[PDB]
Amino acid sequence: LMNAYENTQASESRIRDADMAEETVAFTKNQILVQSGTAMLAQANVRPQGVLSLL
Amino acid sequence: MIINHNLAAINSHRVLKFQNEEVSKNMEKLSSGMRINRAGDDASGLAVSEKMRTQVN
Amino acid sequence: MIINHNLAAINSHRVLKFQNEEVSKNMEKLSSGMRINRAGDDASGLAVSEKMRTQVN
Repeated sequence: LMNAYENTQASESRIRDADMAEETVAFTKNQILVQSGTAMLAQANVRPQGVLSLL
Repeated sequence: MIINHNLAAINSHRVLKFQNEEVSKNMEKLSSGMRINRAGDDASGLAVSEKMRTQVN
Repeated sequence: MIINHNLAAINSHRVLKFQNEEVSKNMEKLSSGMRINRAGDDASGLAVSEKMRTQVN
């Protein structure tokens, strides 16, 4: 029962538990992506401002 | 630089996990006190050890 | 001044990209602690290392 329990727990952890190092890189990647997206959006708001030079 | 994928991070994570597997194996080998604890390390050695254990008993 | 192209930007981008490639190659050296991971850093050294690894086993 000890042997089966430890192997069973290992098998369960291999499926449900998350590997923090595996996707903390993904988290940082997504943070960089969202920052770049916010910057590009804010750049996009001021894009039509050049029209006013013709009025 | 390509911010849509961190290849260096992926490689570091891969090597880190495959080193962690070996360190866990070494830790369990230390804990058990036996060179061949689980199977597959060497089948011939495990079988020989088992039959010599039978012989000594 | 010509504005259709930014030659200084192109040159800086080229040197930056190749420096990034160099640092990425150098990163795995520290990550794995091995002087030669991907074949191409050296050939004769890798071959003799593998041969002597077989010898030590």
